Amino acid sequence: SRVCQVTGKRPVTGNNRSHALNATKRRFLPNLHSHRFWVESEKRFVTLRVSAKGMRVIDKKGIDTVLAELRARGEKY
Amino acid sequence: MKRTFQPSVLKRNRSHGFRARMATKNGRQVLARRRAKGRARLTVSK
Amino acid sequence: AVVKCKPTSPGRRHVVKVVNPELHKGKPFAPLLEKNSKSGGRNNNGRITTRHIGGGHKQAYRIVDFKRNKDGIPAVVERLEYDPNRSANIALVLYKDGERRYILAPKGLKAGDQIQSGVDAAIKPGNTLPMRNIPVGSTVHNVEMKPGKGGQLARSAGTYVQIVARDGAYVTLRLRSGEMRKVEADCRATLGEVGNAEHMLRVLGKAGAARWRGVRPTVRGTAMNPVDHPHGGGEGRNFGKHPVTPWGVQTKGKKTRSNKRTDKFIVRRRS
Amino acid sequence: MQVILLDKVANLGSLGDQVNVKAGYARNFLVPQGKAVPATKKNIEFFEARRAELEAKLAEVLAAANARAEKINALETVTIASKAGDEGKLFGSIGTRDIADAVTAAGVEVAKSEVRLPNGVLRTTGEHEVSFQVHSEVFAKVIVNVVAE
RNA sequence: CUUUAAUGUUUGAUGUUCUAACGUUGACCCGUAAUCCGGGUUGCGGACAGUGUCUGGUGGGUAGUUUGACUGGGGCGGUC
RNA sequence: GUUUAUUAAAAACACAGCACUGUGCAAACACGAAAGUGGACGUAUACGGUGUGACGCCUGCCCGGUGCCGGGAGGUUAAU
RNA sequence: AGGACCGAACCGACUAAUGUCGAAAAAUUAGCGGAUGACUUGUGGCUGGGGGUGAAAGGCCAAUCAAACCGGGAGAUAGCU
Repeated sequence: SRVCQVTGKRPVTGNNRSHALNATKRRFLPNLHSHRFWVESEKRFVTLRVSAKGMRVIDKKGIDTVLAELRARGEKY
Repeated sequence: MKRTFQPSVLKRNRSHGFRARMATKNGRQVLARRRAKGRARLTVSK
Repeated sequence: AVVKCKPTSPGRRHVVKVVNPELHKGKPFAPLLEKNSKSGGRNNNGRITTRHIGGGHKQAYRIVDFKRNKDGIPAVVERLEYDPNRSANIALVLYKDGERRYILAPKGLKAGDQIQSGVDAAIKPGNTLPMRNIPVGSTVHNVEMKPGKGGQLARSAGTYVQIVARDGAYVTLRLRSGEMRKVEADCRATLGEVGNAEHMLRVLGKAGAARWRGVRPTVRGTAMNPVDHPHGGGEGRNFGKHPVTPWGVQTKGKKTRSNKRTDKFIVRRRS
Repeated sequence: MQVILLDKVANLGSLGDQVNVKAGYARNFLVPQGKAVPATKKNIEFFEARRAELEAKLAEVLAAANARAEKINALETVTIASKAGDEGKLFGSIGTRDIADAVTAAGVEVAKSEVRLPNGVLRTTGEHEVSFQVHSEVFAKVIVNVVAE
């Protein structure tokens, strides 16, 4: 699914309002992308479907720390 | 005058049989509803 | 050869037949055959995705070697055969090592002809060489998009491409549509023109001829009701609308190419 | 992004200077290749402690070894015999596979990625010049004379 | 201030080149008696394409609706 | 030849042929939130759409308006 | 050889009469068209409701179709009888 593997962002439904305030159901999608991150601890590349915000989160923290949290979450990466 | 109903045991079982209902969740709900109503015949049994 | 049959009955008056006396009168080579189940225009969802497809004669699939990777092995053309899956006839070729294969038959082939692949090959028609070794201005067919892909251009009967220029590692080809495309010099191509150039002279004659070829009748949009087609409706053949596809897209002169990825390889468009 | 640099970056390399860089540049090039390490209020103390000069010599010896290696073959000449065609049209284009293998067998033991070809893929038959880069600041020139067979 | 010019600053448009993001329905190897998929090597494109958020244009392809009353039946015309 | 099963079998629909138009192959297009599938294990002598409707003579003038294709002098013009 | 000819089985339904609380919720009798093909048929699959399929009639989709059937919102609303 369109779920970020780091921040957990998932599509959220909402409305779009016209000038006449007409409301139609829409859906907001996270800015997901497939990226390969190099991990020195295991010395290989890991592919994660992460959002742009998640990629910023990975940069701010360590890739090792994020992987540990993912492992604790219980979902394989 | 050919009529709408042309019996065929194989087609009847493979279409409305017990295993056909259990394949999908909608069929499982059909069985669940008919168990609740207490119907003697859950499905078309050969 | 083109033969006009006598009008002994309606349905034969306008039939023009193409007869090839050298075509093999017998069963094909079984080891290179495969079943070809028809689809009727339906996809995995079971819905009609392409219209006017269905029925027709059963036809098996011949594994035609487009890659032509047997480098350095001389081969001899055993015979020419009719391929129901293609407009062009195929040729069964036996290599010196005892292997048989199917290839598209250019105009010049005949039984017993010698063909060779690889860079160390002659210039006679039927030989496949990388386009770098092919002299500029020559006519080739079965050109490859990418090295090892197999060959996708000039595959129909009586088709070919022109090599016009060679800059650096890329080559410019003029396709039968009048479009100039830039291709890698490593791609292979087959010298000569695809055979059966008279395949376009047939007329099929009657309605049944197109019917057992796999084509179903086409219904005009005007003949339909408004709910079915953007055209249609009204009494007495009223149109009053711009021509459009059944799904609303404007046909009759609207460009639909939207790739932005292969445009770098296009030098000129159709005119 | 504020990062500390280890290797000599040709543009802004100064051995661990807090210099901003694009996130993509560090994420995709520097960090994976070991040319830098993300430092955010935690590794700055560590860099100035054990990375300050301890690895400076370790980094330098790699350049010294590279300089030694590229002078292993004083001849700096490569000769390969190929069955070229009649009056040009060499049999097939050759890049780095054959030349590197021949050099490795008899000459300088170098990796595949080291060899760079500035004059194409050696299409024409004759004398050609090949630029070898064993280091960012170390460039070597080798003359290759392919001879038709 | 009007009139001009060396080095350094913010720079943004354009152009060329590169590879390390990204794409690969190119080839080859392995998981594997596998035209799926994944990993590896290499080739070709390459910061383009593509995707997310915002925004202009187009949009009966689709949807929800409106389209007045008087009236010597109604409509037309006239009137309010 | 096909059609309103059950008041219309026809001049209606289809048809071979003809023309216009789109599509270079990860094709156009279609079904799918997507993956994917059909087109096609085909690739321009091919495929899709549209109109006309065997064959013979042919098919005139008009680009104002609305579409479609190309242009860029100048004006107006969103997010930011 | 033939979407060739005449004509049974088979498929279809142009005309007339009978039948309309019929033998039959479209039939019977006498004629009628195709009948080696774009034919017909058995068995089994696939396409699902704003969708399918349609040599295109708004035809067909279980005797029901300008939006099937069943249950639910639902005791919808009804300035009308």
